[PDB]
This record gives sequence, C-alpha cells and structure tokens, in this order.
Amino acid sequence: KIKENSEKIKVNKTLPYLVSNVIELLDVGKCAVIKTSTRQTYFLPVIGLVDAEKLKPGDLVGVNKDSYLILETLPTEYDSRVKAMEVDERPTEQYSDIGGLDKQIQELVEAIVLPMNHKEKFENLGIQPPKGVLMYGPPGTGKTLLARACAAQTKATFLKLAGPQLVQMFIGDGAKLVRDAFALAKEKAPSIIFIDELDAIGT
Amino acid sequence: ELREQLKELTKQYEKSENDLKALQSVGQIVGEVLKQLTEEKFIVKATNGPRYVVGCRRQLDKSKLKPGTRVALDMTTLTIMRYLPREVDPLVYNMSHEDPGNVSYSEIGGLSEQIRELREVIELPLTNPELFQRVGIIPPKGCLLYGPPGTGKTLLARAVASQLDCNFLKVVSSSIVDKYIGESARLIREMFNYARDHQPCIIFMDEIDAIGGRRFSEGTSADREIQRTLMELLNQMDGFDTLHRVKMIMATNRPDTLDPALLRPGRLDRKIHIDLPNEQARLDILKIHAGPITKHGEIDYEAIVKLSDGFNGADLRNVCTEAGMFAIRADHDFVVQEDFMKAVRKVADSKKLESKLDYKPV
Ligand SMILES: Nc1ncnc2c1ncn2[C@@H]1O[C@H](COP(=O)(O)OP(=O)(O)OP(=O)(O)O)[C@@H](O)[C@H]1O
Ligand SMILES: Nc1ncnc2c1ncn2[C@@H]1O[C@H](COP(=O)(O)OP(=O)(O)OP(=O)(O)O)[C@@H](O)[C@H]1O
Ligand SMILES: [Mg+2]
Ligand SMILES: [Mg+2]
Repeated sequence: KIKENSEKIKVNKTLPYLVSNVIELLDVGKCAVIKTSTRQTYFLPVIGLVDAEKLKPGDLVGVNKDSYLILETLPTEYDSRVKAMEVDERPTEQYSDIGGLDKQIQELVEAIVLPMNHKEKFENLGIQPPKGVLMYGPPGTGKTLLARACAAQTKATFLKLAGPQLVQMFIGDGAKLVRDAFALAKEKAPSIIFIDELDAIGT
Repeated sequence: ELREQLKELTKQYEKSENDLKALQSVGQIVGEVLKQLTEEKFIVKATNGPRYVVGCRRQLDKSKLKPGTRVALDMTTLTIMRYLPREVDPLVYNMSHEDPGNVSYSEIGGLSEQIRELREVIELPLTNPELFQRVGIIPPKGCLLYGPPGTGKTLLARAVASQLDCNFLKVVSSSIVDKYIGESARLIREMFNYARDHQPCIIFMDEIDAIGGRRFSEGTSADREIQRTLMELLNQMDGFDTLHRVKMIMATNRPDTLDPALLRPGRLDRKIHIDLPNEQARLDILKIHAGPITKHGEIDYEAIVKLSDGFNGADLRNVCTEAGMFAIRADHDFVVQEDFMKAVRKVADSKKLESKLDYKPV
C-alpha cells in the first residue's frame, strides 16, 4: 500500500500551502509551535511530513491550510527589495574603460578580488584580508564607474545597495533590509556589496 | 534478494504509516489561561487576541494550568487540550545560540583593568554569591562598555561570551526594533523572561544607543515607539520586579546620546571606558596581530607604536594587514619593518578623515 499511502499523502499535500514559521520546537515525541502568516500561532502535536530534527526556531515552512500540519521547508526570506538589488545582467566596462585611475584601481582590485581568487597568498603570509573599501571622491571622478568595472570583471555575486534604498519608515525596516542584504550575500558564493552614495545612510 | 527487498519495503512501510498518522492530525490554537470559572469553564485568550470561555478535556490536572499558563485550545471547540511551557521566541532562541567565535582573553591587549572590572561584575557574583552577602552589598548588575570606535568593546564581549559558562544572550539593539505595535517592547519582555527562566544569565546589547537613545520631547511616532521600547527595557532592568542573577552588558561608542535613566547607576551600574590604546596597549595589540605574520627581519615594534599615536586596536590590525598588502604588492612571501612603517604611515594618513571620538557619558 505504498502507492495508496503516497496517493493520500499527495492529496493532502496538494497546493497551495500556507507559509508559516517554526517559532518553537517542543519535546513531549516532538511537537511544533508554528506561527503562520495569517499571524496565527498553532501548536502541532505532530510536526508533519518534514523531519523533526531539520526544523529550527524561526525557519520558514509550508503548512496545510486546514490541518495546519507542516508539509515542507521553504528557503529563507529575502525582501523582494534585497533580491531586486542583486546584479544579474553584469555591466560591461573593462578596466581599460577607466581613465586616470590606475593606483586607485590597483588598490580596489587588490583588496576585493585578491582575497577571493588568490586567498592562498593571504593564508601563507598569515594575514587577514582587508575588509571594506571606501571610495571617496569629489562629485566626478570614477567611483561608480570603477564599481561597475569591478562588478563586470569580477564574476562573483554583486549586490548594489545604494544609500537611500535602506532608509525606510516602519521602524525596524532598513535594519531588516541591511540584515537581509548581508545574509543573501553570505549565502551566495563569494560576493561584493556596493554601497552607492553612502552618506545618505552613514551621516 | 527478496529478504533485503522486503526489509527495505517494510521500513518504508513504517515511515509511510507514520506519515499518514501525522497527516490525520490537526493543529491547535495556542492561548493563555486567564482564570478558572466553574471547574469546566476557563477564560482563555488566544494569542491572536480574542478571548473566550472554553472547556477542558478531563486529564489536564486543573491545578497545572493557572492564570497565565500557555494552553493548546482545540481549533473547533476551543476546549483546552494541554498546558505548555512558556514560549521562547525564535528571536530569543537565536539570541541565546549565536556563536561568539572562540575568542580568548589572550586576544585582547591593553584591556586588563577593564577586563577584570567586567569579570568582577559578571563572573564572581554568579560563582561565589556569598562573599558579597557577607560584605553586605548586592553585586552590580549592569555594565556599559563605552569607548571610541574600534577600541575592543565587541571583542571583549565576544571573549566574555566564549569564556564564561552561564547563559548568554547576544543582541544588537537595532535588531530588536520591529515595525509592529508594541512588538519591540514585547521582544524585550521576552528577553528578560527567558533570562529569568534561565536564572544565571547575561544579556549583551551591542550598540545600545540604537534603542537607548535620549527621549525626545518633540519626536515622531517612530521615536515615541522606540522610547516605549526603551522604557520597557528600563523597567525590566530596575523596575518593580527585582532582577536576580541576570546581568546586563551594553556596548556603545556614543554614550553622550544615551538616556540619563539608562545611564543611571541603578540600571547600568559600572560604566567602563575602553579608551584608545596607550603606548603599552598599542605594543600589545601590535604583537597580538603581527604574531601570525611571517616576519623575516628585526621589528622595532617600539617605532611602530611611536608612530601609531592616536590609533585604535582595529587601526593596528589594519597596520598589520597593510604591511601584508605591501608584501604581496612587492611579491614577497613575508613582511619587514619597511613594510610595517609604510603601513603605519598609510593608516595615519587614513585617520585624517575621522571626527570627534572622545565622547563620554553624563
Ligand atoms: N577616470 C575616468 N575615466 C573614464 N570615465 C570617467 C572617469 N571619471 C569619470 N568618468 C565618467 O564619469 C561618468 C560616471 O561617473 P561616476 O558615476 O563614476 O562618478 P562618481 O565618482 O560615482 O560620482 P558622483 O556619483 O558623485 O557623481 C561616466 O561618463 C564615466 O565615463
Ligand atoms: N584591545 C584590542 N586588542 C586587540 N584587538 C583589538 C582591540 N580593540 C580592537 N581590536 C580589533 O578590532 C576589531 C574588533 O573591534 P571591536 O568590534 O571590538 O570594536 P568596538 O570597540 O566594539 O567598536 P565599535 O564602536 O566600532 O563597535 C578586531 O580586529 C579586533 O582585533
Ligand atoms: Mg556614484
Ligand atoms: Mg562593536
């Protein structure tokens, strides 16, 4: 009766799910204390179709609408604003397109790219790679142009935040935006985060 | 082969039967009991907010569910099914479970007096709580690690978290703020409830001035909400209900902007200044951060320290990193004093873009 058991399970597991959280995982035999996006806290005596030891407080899960039984574990939440500010169609600006900036390029390229590709130099010299590169410049020069060139020539996960995107009403927002942006950059493979017009946020 | 075949099929049979048994179960609405009426009527409020009078299934030991206890009401008849332990928010859970790396006290330099003051406040009262009883005092409860940026406040907090045993709650004060009404104050209440439940506890709030800023007499609605959060925090520390075996640490580099009620001696008892490294502190930090760098010369750490006047610990770490950068740029698999001198002068030039750093409380 594997066939019929799977048939019943699929009938119960048909879409659409309601996405909830696993806020607490109690032991009584393991039970859940999920909170669902309708802002409703439901205690599940039986966790459901997902392994109990794979759920941790706060992770996103799929749940049956009526039985409110966990059916799936879903990826992490990234504001569609923090996903929309990732570079997918890479810019196209070779460093040759940069003008009187050679030392500045060299410095950036070093601090950013080298720890990514040639980390072995850092490891063998016993050094911690430089962390943040701040490009000051008068209203002109090639700050954003060099950022574009880096994003084009880097072949990594580039995340262009810009300054005034992170300033929101609804206290908690903005901080959530920054947290989500850095979490997305962390989960992705080696990644750069470009803060355009930093003084909008860093006053 | 049929033996193993049917054995695996029977294992999958057990799994599928368990899955179906789970599938035949529905969730239950978690609420909290408010009072018992007639041995079969209980006023219970669902977390969603509505309040009802509900029944109780028989084997619940009515004495176990008293006013304030979490219960699982049935989703249809709302009758109580089981009493539950106090909820722990996922936020407070991850707060407790954040990894403070494995920082040791050997990784902190000039901070020796400050380290022992922090340990005086944190460790000894929670390990030998009768010496202070004999002397006739209640040991201090709150610490304010205040100092210029990059002087080692968060590093010291990480070292304490790694090297002490009692429960520890990591939190950046700006990661408590939520846009919902009363949510931030509720989260702070849950923080202190978790701390009281796990009695020997420490609560570290990094960059407290995110929440504990001065209270505005002409602020916006957002400012008023954050001030409600701050006042909930103040009441939790030194309100009506006394705090036992729960210590507070709060790190900041703009202490002048903190609320006087927050800086009050009753709440943040000991304000310790993580000042910029002096000569010996700079020497210690430079040794700490250049120990792993493969130096192949004679290193006048004294000269580096002399040129590092006004630096911070992060500045000295960057001095080491810049010496290494010069090494790679020169295509050398080691570092020398010329590289260190160039790095320290480069960092000194970079320091010209700073502003006032000597900010003090009061
Ligand atoms: N050194 C340079 N070489 C080539 N083009 C340059 C250079 N400096 C500026 N530009 C030109 O400037 C324009 C874009 O400037 P960019 O966005 O880099 O400025 P910025 O430094 O970010 O300044 P801001 O945002 O304050 O105006 C492009 O036309 C780019 O070609
Ligand atoms: N006293 C110190 N000894 C060793 N390293 C230090 C010291 N102070 C700072 N650092 C270095 O600074 C970096 C961490 O600084 P930390 O986060 O502790 O600063 P902070 O004083 O909390 O500043 P902020 O106000 O910017 O949050 C690490 O490189 C750490 O090595
Ligand atoms: Mg620009
Ligand atoms: Mg810090």
